[PDB]
Amino acid sequence: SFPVQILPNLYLGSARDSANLESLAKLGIRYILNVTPNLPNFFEKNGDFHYKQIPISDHWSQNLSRFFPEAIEFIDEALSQNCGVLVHSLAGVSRSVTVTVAYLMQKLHLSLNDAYDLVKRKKSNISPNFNFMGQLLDFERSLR
Repeated sequence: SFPVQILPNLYLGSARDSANLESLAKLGIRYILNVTPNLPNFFEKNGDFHYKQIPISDHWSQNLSRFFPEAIEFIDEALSQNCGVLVHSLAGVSRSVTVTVAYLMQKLHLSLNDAYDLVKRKKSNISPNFNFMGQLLDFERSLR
């Protein structure tokens, strides 16, 4: 129905949200971060949209932190251009959330928990994944 907004211009959603051209127009979203190895980038042929896809999966949760830097860079481009960006996965209750938490951690200088609290308050359906949590803690460490 609608992706939830986390920070101004930063939206968190599902694969359903990624295919709703009407919903993306309403929210001013022109950037889409597809955090799955296989979901479609519906409006790829549309020069107005900017796509970025990262093959994140629980099958290989150990590679995650490695993708945080390019994800954060993409989200920053959207926000710097003062454009909305949608971060999504399939159900959108784990992979998209993890990447979004990582972004918050870096930009707002927040610990994993504080960053997580911001998302929890906006989204009530988050599924735990300790491998992902461990990856976030490693990232928390790299930030210091």
